[PDB]
Amino acid sequence: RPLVPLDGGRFATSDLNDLYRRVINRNNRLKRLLDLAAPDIIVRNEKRMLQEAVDALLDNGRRGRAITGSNKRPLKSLADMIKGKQGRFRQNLLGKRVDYSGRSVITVGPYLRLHQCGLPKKMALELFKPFIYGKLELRGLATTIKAAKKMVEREEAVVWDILDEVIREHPVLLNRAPTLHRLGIQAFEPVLIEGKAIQLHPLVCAAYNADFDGDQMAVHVPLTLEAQLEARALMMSTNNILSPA
Amino acid sequence: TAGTPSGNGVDYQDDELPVYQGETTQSLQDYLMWQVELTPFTDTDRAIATSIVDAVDDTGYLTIQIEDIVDSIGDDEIGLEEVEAVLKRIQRFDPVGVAAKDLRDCLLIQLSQFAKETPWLEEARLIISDHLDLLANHDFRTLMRVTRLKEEVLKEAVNLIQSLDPRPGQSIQTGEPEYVIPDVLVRKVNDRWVVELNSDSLPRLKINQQYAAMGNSARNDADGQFIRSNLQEARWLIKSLESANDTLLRVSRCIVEQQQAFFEQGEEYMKPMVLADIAQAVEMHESTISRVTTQKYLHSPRGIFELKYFFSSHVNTEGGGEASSTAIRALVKKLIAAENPAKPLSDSKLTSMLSEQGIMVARRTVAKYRESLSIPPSNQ
Amino acid sequence: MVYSYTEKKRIRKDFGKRPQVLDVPYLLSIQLDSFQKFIEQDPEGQYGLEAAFRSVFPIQSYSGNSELQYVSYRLGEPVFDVQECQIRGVTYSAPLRVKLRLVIYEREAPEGTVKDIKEQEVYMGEIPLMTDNGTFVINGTERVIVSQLHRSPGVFFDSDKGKTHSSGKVLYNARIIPYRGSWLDFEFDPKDNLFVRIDRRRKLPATIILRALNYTTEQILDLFFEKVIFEIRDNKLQMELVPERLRGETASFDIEANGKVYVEKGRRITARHIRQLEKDDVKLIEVPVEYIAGKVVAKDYIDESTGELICAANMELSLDLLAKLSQSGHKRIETLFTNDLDHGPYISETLRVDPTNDRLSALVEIYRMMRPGEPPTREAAESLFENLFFSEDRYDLSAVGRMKFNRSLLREEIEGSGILSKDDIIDVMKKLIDIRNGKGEVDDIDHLGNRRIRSVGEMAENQFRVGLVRVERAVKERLSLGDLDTLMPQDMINAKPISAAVKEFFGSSQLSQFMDQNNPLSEITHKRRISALGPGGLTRERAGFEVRDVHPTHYGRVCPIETPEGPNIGLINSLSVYAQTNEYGFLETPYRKVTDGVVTDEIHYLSAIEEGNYVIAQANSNLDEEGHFVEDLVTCRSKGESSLFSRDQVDYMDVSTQQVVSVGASLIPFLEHDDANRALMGANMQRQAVPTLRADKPLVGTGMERAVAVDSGVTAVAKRGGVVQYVDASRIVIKVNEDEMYPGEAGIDIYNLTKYTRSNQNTCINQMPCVSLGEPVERGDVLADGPSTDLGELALGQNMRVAFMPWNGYNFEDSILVSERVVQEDRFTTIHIQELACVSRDTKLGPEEITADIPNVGEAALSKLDESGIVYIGAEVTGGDILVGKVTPKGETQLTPEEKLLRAIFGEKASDVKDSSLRVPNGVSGTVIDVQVFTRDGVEKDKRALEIEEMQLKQAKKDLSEELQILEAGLFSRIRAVLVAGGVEAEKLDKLPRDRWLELGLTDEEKQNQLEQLAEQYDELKHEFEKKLEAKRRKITQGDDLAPGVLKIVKVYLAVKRRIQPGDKMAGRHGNKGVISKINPIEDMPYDENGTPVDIVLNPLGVPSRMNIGQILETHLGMAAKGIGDKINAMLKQQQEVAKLREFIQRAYDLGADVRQKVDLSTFSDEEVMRLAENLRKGMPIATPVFDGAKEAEIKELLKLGDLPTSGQIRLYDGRTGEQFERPVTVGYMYMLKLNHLVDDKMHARSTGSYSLVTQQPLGGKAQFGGQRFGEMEVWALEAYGAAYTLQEMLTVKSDDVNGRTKMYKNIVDGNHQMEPGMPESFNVLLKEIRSLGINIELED
DNA sequence: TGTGCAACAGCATGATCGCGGCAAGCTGATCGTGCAAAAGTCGTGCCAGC
RNA sequence: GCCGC
Ligand SMILES: [Mg+2]
Repeated sequence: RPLVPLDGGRFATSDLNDLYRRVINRNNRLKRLLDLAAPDIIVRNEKRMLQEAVDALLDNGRRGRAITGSNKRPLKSLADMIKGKQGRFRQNLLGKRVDYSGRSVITVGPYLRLHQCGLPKKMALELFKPFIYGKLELRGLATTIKAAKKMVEREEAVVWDILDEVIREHPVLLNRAPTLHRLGIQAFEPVLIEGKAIQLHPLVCAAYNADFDGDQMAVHVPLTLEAQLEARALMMSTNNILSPA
Repeated sequence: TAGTPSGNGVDYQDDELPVYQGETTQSLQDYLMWQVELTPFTDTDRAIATSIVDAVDDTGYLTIQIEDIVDSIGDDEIGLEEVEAVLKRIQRFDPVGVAAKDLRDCLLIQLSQFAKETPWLEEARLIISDHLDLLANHDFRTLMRVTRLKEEVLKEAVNLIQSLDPRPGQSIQTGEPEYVIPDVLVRKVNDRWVVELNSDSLPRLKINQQYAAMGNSARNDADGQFIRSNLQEARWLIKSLESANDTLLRVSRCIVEQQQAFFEQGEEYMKPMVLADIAQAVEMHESTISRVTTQKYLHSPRGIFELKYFFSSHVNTEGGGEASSTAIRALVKKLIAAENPAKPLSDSKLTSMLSEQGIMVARRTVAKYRESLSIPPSNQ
Repeated sequence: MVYSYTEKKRIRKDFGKRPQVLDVPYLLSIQLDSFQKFIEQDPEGQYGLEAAFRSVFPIQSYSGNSELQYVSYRLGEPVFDVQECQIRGVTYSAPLRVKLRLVIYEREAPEGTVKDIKEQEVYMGEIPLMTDNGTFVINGTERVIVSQLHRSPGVFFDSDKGKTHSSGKVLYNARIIPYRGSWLDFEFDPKDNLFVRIDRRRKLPATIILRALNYTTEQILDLFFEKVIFEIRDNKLQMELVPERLRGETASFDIEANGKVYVEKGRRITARHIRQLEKDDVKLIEVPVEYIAGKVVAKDYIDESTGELICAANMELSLDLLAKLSQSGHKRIETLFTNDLDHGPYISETLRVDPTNDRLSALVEIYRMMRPGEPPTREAAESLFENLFFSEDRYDLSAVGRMKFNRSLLREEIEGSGILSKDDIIDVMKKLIDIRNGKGEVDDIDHLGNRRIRSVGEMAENQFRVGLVRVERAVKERLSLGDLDTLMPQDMINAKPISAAVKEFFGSSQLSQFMDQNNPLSEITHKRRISALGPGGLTRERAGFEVRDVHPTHYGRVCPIETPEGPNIGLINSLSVYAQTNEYGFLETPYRKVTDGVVTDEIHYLSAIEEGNYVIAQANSNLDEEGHFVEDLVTCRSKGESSLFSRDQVDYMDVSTQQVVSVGASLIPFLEHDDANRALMGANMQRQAVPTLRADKPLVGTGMERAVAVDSGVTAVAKRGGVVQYVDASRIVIKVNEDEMYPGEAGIDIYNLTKYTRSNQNTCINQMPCVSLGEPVERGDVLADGPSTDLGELALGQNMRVAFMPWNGYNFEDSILVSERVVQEDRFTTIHIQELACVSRDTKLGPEEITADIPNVGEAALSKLDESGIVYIGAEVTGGDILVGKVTPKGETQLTPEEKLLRAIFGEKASDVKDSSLRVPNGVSGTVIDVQVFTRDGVEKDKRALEIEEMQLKQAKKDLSEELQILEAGLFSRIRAVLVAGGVEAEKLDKLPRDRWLELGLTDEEKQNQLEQLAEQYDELKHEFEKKLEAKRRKITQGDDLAPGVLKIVKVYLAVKRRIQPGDKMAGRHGNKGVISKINPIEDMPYDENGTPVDIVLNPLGVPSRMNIGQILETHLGMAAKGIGDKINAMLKQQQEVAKLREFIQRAYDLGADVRQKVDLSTFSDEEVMRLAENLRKGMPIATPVFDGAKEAEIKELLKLGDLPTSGQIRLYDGRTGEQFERPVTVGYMYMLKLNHLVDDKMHARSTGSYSLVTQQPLGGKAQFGGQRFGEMEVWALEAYGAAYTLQEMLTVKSDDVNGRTKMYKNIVDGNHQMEPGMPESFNVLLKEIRSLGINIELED
């Protein structure tokens, strides 16, 4: 529940911390006033206000109106954090942003085989950077990881030769954004091309519900012996020819 | 405003329940531990590497001793012989020369990784770095005789030495926080130098507190009336903010009226303003005013940005009445700066000159002022 | 005369066929009219801040014998123009000055004064001003303000569709909307009882609000129901006859008229029996006593004997009660109608619901119900009721609201009070009651006669008022504590609230946003845009299907084509090309009056109701020479429908077919051959086109390109054009004709053409001259064209030679196959300009300095830096090159011996100062174009800055000295003429300067009058010019008042060229979009018999399933146009004599089937014919209006005149094999656009970067190096495949496993490929969040 | 024949309402107090190095 | 606000 920083050195308290501060302030004031033998009316008012503050902290907007912040929108409470589409269950878990991922516009490749796809060579060398580092250090071109990183940053020709071997036998996954069915993402053997657009086989367009008027796809790399095999044995385009409907 | 800077880049987490979340950043130790993970090390070697990487400063130097590293491990067969080997392995990382014991170590490690055919590598590998470093710090006129070499070759040997990186490991460091100042108290120049308080936002907080708390209370959807739940909380918030603003404004006003001499004409016209001097002016305790003036900053056309600077309680037993050392310090800086190429500036001579000017200051008092931000120009 | 100078250069061949009654409007007048009615003052309080000032002022403190009298206001002169404001990043505004007087009234003398201080005007706030194009430069941006379409204040009746209770019961409600204040509701429950919902509170019956107006139930009964008199005298108990009301009833007994039987008992009721009874004049007749049993007494009859009486109104009568009333002497008994045939039981039931019968009781009831807090004390309720409605300040219907209110209730008067009276609520309730009874009908809420428009002026006025009211509040208090010495500026001027509210509205508002600057047309569409959202509007989810539908009243007001697609469909609209707004604020469209059988050229503007009332003919109905319809039966619109009517029946005629098409849609040729939903796509995609290196006119147009190009303000238009004197790539100077001039000082026209500059979308806006030298120029001519404009015509794409065929799968789906000749010729190449800024601010360590020297940086990075430390103008920068060198100081006061050693060997700073410099971001390649150093007042001026100052002042004097030179030349000519009149030395006089010592004195009159006056004028002119130049110079060099922290700002501009590439998206203007699939070498493209290859290959399969027939017609017409241009080019190559070239041009221009455009080269200059021929050498620019354009036969005869096949299909050969294709392939010319979607701006790949602190998951989006989101459906697909290990590697490591990420990276570098998965941090965050509640959640073992 | 019980209609409240991507767009903190208690610092005088 | 559905 970290507070948000501001220009200079100022810090702004998040809506979670505001509820805690309100609860603590009310509790402290009630505790101090209870030792002073105050009249029962003020004590009852303080107890009710503390109960309301706790209720607002646990679930804002329940039993009354919702406490709002500087702007006229309710403060996010503990319950506003575990429920709904923006909650952890639907946002952070069951769905997650992942590394080794790419994206660009798709074009058509009619020279392509069914199991092949055209991958821009600029996307690769980034999606496969650890593999390139490993091959560079294995072949004696780079002794330290720093040397391999510097060599990749300069993009010498031997780095392109190493990249081609990395892409020699490693399947890749392409996915289109509204994945109604598992045909939404399919496995392919990447073919390195000069350009900035992914080349897609025309026979899988219907299954993807894709056309070449501005659609984009995402790219994912299965960096595991098990994941590579699963992509080759279960998710390749040449595997799923009949619709499972 | 004649010209306005473009808005700085900002971000906030959208479509996420814990709003603004955060962002990870890479530091020197984070980038060094990344390299440790990707080099072939044993378990004990990895432990030693983590131990000595934790001790690397922001400059990338090794603040703790090697013997202290050996002590920290407290493990048999982990003597300094292997700690040194792991240390050299770590020193040969991407910021070459990082995690070095001292300045000589940085230069020696940096010079090790070269073509070995550099025109003056061996001339400056050990002769200048590993020996007579203090001579290179000085003019090194006698160093030519010491190393049995002409001054001409040394003229570029020291050039290579300077070409070597002074403090490696602060290059990878980012530095996003500029630590800019909003200058809560802008003051301007008028016929009497009026002062003002900006960034109060008290009316802004008042309006928002109204529209939220008093807005909910006035909204008659809820039964009864919420005249005490939040209506008498917004009032307390406004009162607290206004009280703080008034106290700050009054204190800054007293400081400005007392130190108007600083802003007018030359800067070094500070009176030795003690906390009690403003405490009596505002008829309030010094401690409350002190806490107030600890980190509050004022915007000056020429003056420094800092309330605490004006206090300078430095009566210094000056000839006529009293004076301030900060003004005396500026005077000493100006006098020492404008001298002959020899520039004696002897602490006795400087004190005598100051006393002749009318500042009865001890001979050693001037020395501490000079050593605060300068070095004696061959006064020894 | 017939054609203007700019239009004689290249004349479009219009295909016309219908004369135009009126021309097209500016299209940006709306914004201009609104803001002019806002800032401009008015002698009345009708318009201008004047109305708000009169609404608030005068203000007086309570019992303060003090007043604030307001007199006039004035707007100051802006300190910067639009250009300097836009380059400096400030707001273009003006200072507001208002004069007011303070008068002190005498306390001792009633209504008397003792003091009156009328000090000068006071300053509050700054009013942003709109430019000549209708935009607001605030903080150096463009920020158009969009108009809003909301519900007009007034009264509205609805029925909630009659499906609420599932019983088939239709529930009718009435509603009152004011401009500001609380709302009022009247509803019907399924039990048919009046309910009042005040301010959306709980339902309350109408009797309490009825009684709160001092209405007694008896009085209410008479008003609510018509009463009937029952007379019981001498036991006869006669009944008054009302035959009109007695329509449907059953005769319980025999009815006799004057002792004669009229209607028998149970006799069938017939309109005939009622008429017979009415014909016979009959007095009161007796009735059965039992019948009165069901009647309800209306009044409260009093007993003359005792005070006891039957006051129980809304109650029936008993048999024993009859004896009581007979004994009391009640001869006549008043009862209400009690009839249910058309009328019904209302009000009385609501009276039975609630027993409160006193004004105080009703007031306390409403106070308790609306405010559930403390009970009132006869004063809180009394005050609250006044606050709710009919309060001068709290509640106000606008003049529009009052007009609508009176119109809905059928009142003759239009004007009235802004607050509702007692009679208004009575009339609303009566109308609502009558609506259920059968009379009247429910109104449409989506009818355009119920929807009003608010523009920028009215919203600005509303915001100004809130600032006024806010400031007025604070003003009232200090009058109580204000002494006579107090002055208006000291009377709580409070400039803060007014300026705060104004800047809040103008800067951060829903309807305030950046103007789209991709094209001039896109800016025009944004300027003429109508939104249903906003503060007073409706939210997106709160909208429904019927709100977003096309209404029949949308005909000539909003185009039914242009609208966004996904979420905002039907909620954002555009004005039709001819539409205009009413003074009240209702949309209007023009029609031509029809008198007898002939239409007249007089034009009337009719709102939705006005158009519905009359029979309006169609635009495409044929007419005669005298104006009479050729065909008797004509098609018209009568009332939301269409059918055949006689010509005399028509009362109005549509002015133009385009009347129903938006300006953006007006630009689609052959629109009527395109699907409306598909056309929507073409109109939307037309505004995303980016201007290319060179503008190219459309070969096929509609004739609206000139209006859009000129009215957008993108070009330079001669305001008072005379003759062009000097031309340059940056300046145009025009010598104004002497036929019109301003006396004194003469004058010339200076135009500073805009060079390359950034737009809001990072494109380039540039202007190039169209005139050469010594060219005559008329008023309104185009001198220089801006981005995507060609000789004053909108030119937003390029003309491509296209074949419609499949080519080996490279145009599969919507793919586009492009030749290499397109790339080589730099067509579809754009310039993109970016802005980077660096600011230096003082820090706790110290000031932040900008210097060329940088610690720990090699000489290579400083190669391109200036002495100050800035990249040289014209430098080419890539990657992470350094633009501005900046160093921030570090904090250190303890000098360690090593630190002293470091300072000894290295520089004094020893690199203590950190490096915070402006470097080019990765992926950004740019060339230094413009540096804009700004310096604080007092600090040392930057070394580069003086150069900018020198360029500024040099340009200032260069463009300032021209008028001085002309004026001094005129003075010299006058002096020479005077000396010629007497003592002329001719060349001897001309050789000696100063007029040869003013030619001595010569005659006494010349010396005393001529020479003396000439010398005086010379000296005065020289002094004035020197003063003006000095003032300009002093203005140029001035300290920049910056933010208190800010010390220096440096701005750097980069320019790049975008090469066309396959991943790029292209489109035509018929909804046909696609991305490039391949760039083909020139020898591979299909070619015709002459060896000319095509540029583009398009798939034929995209046409028939899209119904894009305008594609094919445009292609055929472009082929014809290029054929005519080819013939002209061939004639020009062989240098044929002008006569036959003129003959061929004439033959081509007058082709068609009775087209209106008449052009004859006979009145054309011989040289002008040559110039026109060279201008249309590439092709003839045809123009086909939207719904009245070219036909197939006309296209075919144009093809014949061009010597081309009539079918539009030619023989093509394969470029790779040389074989002829079997079928003929269509080849022609089509206008193709390049849209703002690029692979470079849409290519991203990440391996590993930064992660969110919460959930330990990678960030999202490019420009942040994020990862692609693996959503829920992706995980469902992986589960369906059965790929468990792929899913585990996506869900755990490589996402949120902090240790798993590093372990996997190390394994991959080692070539192991083993996941070793752990537990995600998001689940730990969830466990902590749940435990932070009262719930204990744990992991068992 | 008047009475008590169980089934039902009307109303109020709660919960839910697709998926990816790109822009432009931005929040503050308060006492205070006097008081000794404690820590800290400044002007001044020491002895050791040149 | 826009793009792909
Ligand atoms: Mg598509």
